[PDB]
Amino acid sequence: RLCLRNYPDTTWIGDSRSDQSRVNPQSLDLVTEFKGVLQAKNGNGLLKQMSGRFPSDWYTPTTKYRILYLGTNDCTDGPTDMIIPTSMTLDNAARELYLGACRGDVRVTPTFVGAAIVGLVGRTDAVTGFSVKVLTFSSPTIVVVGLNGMSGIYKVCIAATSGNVGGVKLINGCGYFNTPLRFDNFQGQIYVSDTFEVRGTKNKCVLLRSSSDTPLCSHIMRNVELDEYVDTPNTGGVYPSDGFDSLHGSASVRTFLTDALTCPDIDWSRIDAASCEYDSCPKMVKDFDQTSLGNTDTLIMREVALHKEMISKLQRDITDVKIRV
Amino acid sequence: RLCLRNYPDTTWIGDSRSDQSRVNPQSLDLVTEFKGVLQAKNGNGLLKQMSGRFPSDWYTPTTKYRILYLGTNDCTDGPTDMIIPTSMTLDNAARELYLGACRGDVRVTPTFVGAAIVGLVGRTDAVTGFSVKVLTFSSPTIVVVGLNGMSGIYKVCIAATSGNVGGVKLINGCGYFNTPLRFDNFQGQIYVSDTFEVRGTKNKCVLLRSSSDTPLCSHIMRNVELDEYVDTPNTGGVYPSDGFDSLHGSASVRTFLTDALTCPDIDWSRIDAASCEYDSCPKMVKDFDQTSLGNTDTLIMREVALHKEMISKLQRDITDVKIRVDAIPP
Amino acid sequence: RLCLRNYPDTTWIGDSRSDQSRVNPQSLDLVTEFKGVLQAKNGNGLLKQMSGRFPSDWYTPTTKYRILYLGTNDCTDGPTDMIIPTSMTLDNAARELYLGACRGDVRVTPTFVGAAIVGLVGRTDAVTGFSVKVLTFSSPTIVVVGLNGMSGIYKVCIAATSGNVGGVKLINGCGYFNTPLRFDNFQGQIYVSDTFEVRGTKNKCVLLRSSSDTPLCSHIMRNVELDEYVDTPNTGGVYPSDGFDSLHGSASVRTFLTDALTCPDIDWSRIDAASCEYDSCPKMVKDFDQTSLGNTDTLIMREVALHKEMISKLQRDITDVKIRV
Ligand SMILES: CC(=O)N[C@H]1[C@H]([C@H](O)[C@@H](O)CO)O[C@@](O)(C(=O)O)C[C@@H]1OC(C)=O
Ligand SMILES: CC(=O)N[C@H]1[C@H]([C@H](O)[C@@H](O)CO)O[C@@](O)(C(=O)O)C[C@@H]1OC(C)=O
Ligand SMILES: CC(=O)N[C@H]1[C@H]([C@H](O)[C@@H](O)CO)O[C@@](O)(C(=O)O)C[C@@H]1OC(C)=O
Ligand SMILES: [Mg+2]
Ligand SMILES: [Mg+2]
Ligand SMILES: [Mg+2]
Repeated sequence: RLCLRNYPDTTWIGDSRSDQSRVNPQSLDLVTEFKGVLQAKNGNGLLKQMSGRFPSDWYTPTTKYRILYLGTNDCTDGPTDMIIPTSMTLDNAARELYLGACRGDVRVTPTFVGAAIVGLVGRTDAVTGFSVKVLTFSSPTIVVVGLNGMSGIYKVCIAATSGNVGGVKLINGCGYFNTPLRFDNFQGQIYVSDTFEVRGTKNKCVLLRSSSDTPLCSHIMRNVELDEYVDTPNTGGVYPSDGFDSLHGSASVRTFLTDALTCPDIDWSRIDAASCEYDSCPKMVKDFDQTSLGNTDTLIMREVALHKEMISKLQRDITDVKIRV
Repeated sequence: RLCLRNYPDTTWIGDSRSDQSRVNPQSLDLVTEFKGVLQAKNGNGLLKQMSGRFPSDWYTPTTKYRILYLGTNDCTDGPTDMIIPTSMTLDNAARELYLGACRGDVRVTPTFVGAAIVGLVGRTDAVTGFSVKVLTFSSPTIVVVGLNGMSGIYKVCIAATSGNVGGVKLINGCGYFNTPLRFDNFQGQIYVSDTFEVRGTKNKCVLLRSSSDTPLCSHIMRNVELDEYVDTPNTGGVYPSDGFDSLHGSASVRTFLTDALTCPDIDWSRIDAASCEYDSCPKMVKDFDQTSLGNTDTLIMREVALHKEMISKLQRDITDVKIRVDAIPP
Repeated sequence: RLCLRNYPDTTWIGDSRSDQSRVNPQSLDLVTEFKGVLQAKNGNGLLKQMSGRFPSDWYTPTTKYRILYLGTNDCTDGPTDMIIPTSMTLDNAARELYLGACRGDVRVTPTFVGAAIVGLVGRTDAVTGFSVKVLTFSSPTIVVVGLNGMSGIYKVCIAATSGNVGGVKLINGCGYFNTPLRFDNFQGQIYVSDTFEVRGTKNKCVLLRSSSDTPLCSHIMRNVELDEYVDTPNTGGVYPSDGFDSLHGSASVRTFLTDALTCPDIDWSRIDAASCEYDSCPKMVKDFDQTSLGNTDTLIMREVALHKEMISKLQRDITDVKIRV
């Protein structure tokens, strides 16, 4: 019997299936109250948070413990999200991001961007199809992103008419980076996301499987390799067909999550973990009920009083007979 | 009897009356130790935090629970804080802010701002009367603030010599916004505050009335409409006259807050709430003291021991009689 | 016997000796699991974090309680870090930083920087010797840093060919500031760190002595003046020689920290403090075992049963004798 830590020192990191504040309840999988901090956004993921579609909805857990139930939306990242030469693979970017949300002491901070000329700051939907901040460079220049010693991941998207990275001609599209970069001969527009900083990694989580309506992309499928992974109800790896639609509201997922979050009388303060098996979880101590012991004392005192009375009467009775003797 | 959650998973969100580390005690209303995180700044409020007067003192709760005791300072926002055309009203901006502090998963982050030409970054007191970061545009241009899809509120203040929003001529002053905006033909200076982001809203709070020495402005008065609102001592709606001055140190408010924060032996870990009525609060389990039960056993044992020998003596006394009677000739 | 708060509402603020996720265990002094949030980074300090060496590793506690075990690395700040005219002294900068980490409601945020002309944003190792974000001004101008009313500390480093502060000629190097500044006639490059904001100061900490392999610099030695200071094992004030090297892994420091973090059955939820002496710490409540009290009742009930039998016989015997008389 799985018991998930349902407690104020825990952050639930989710997508629409957990976005209790903003999603029609029919599409929710998390339908029980979560006593911790809920960070869940319809459409979002640990990669998608860097796209610019949800500019105010970055995940920023600050608690010791986390429970993750997301990933399906990150499967909409594809070849064009790792097409800039020298970008990380999606497999590697996703592994670092899921490690950070699960275990990391994390921050979301502005990413350094600069250049040999002043770039024009604006916003446009021309680079990604939706509105994001960009720098526009009207002549070819050196463009720099990130700083030596950084520890985190940021996303870049370009619409360049010229440029190269270390002599390799750039390709328009996006990439993930966890090191500083330098573009030479760059002209055009550049989008740079904030940095998901991942520093120490001694926080703790459960990673609940997030299933899609088709088999998972490789970079999310690989979350199965993390010690914290826990399976959730699925049909051959695909989201069950017992929900509001093919992707939300699964009756069986709802039951799995509600049961695990409502284990009775667990003293979460006594275990350093984001979950435990019910028989092993520490239990709340209750007030001792002394009613039985008191009833026993009272009954004993009653009978001893009776004996006291009988003894004195037999003493008088013996005296009565000896007087007669 | 009201019990307020006094626990490390709670943030107290306040102004001078709770700013224990920086305000003379004669002016405090929170005069008892708060076991949670204290974020309280003299002169500040959820609107005023966006003004630029207190550039390092934004409210940034990150805990599940909150207790709010502020609002009086937000009544210094007025018509000139909602005068930029298309600005939110103060009623709606404050509603969104107080909801976010109370229930929100919130952040404070830099607000996007850009333009069709490069703006000059500086600081000045010419826009608001005190020093804030501004962009100066010396020729008319397109100015853009915020991004589609954003979820939060930011403040804008302008000192423009030309410009319009959607063809409506700009008016100098400030406004609050929770959507991106675009100014055309803009020349002059623009201040843009950071964004108070409000995302999910499943955190929990109590909202304690913050009274002024005059009747509350409408945008703070409407906080009474929120489920979390709790009245605090006041005289016809105004701060009581039993304090250090007309706005601070009320004896009766102090007693109200101290009493509510010192309920004995509440096990806050067992209730998912920022307050409870005392009789309904879960109580700490304490070690059982068995001394009285042990005393009762010992008292009983002493008397039973006496009985053993009393009985022994009656047995010998009877047997004497039996033996003596047996000798009666038939 | 010292007991340190080992609980999810506590942040451990450390350097390599506590950097469990990134440092070989042989160099750790914190070798036991910490149930709170661990923010510890090799080479770091509350001053060194602002140097530009740690762009993603600023300390950002958000918990009520903290335990600090750092300072040794801050002793490499020296005269060149307080050489810009009107800079704070290192003594005063460190005092404010350690008080803020210990007691503060703190944030790390971008520091305002502006000028009378547009500065060129780039990165360079020319100002500090390693790559950081800078503005370049190729003609003389007014440069402004920070804002009136700010509450925190930031670091500035310059490589200027001209400039003054209030008519005092600038000197190249660094300085710490907790107020806005204005440079006139400035030409060259300027690095400005993020601001370590310190607002209210009602959070609570223990400040564990951090020893170096030589006597502490003045600005860290003075942490002994804080109420929260607690000595850790040392030899004449110097790091003990019983470790992996002269700066890490002390057997006696390890035992000191492990012992203090493993006090049994402390109910930290009942004490508003980052530490307590063992005998005074509140202890976890355990279920009461009533077995001995029940055994006592049974022993009594047995004897009372016997007395009932003996009284009955006494009654029979007195009746018999009376029958005869
Ligand atoms: C680089 C650029 O000129 N972006 C413009 C942008 C773009 O032309 C469209 O493609 C939408 O992307 O549209 C706007 O109407 C907009 O509201 O976002 C104005 C933007 O102007 C500035 C200064 O950012
Ligand atoms: C836009 C502008 O030039 N602002 C200046 C500001 C201004 O004179 C107003 O406050 C008028 O009162 O004052 C300063 O002395 C100041 O210390 O903030 C320097 C500022 O210079 C720069 C480059 O930002
Ligand atoms: C101001 C400047 O020109 N900085 C350059 C920087 C610098 O030359 C020193 O680090 C070498 O001493 O080096 C680079 O190769 C680098 O990869 O960081 C590119 C930087 O370019 C820009 C526009 O920031
Ligand atoms: Mg495994
Ligand atoms: Mg109501
Ligand atoms: Mg008994």
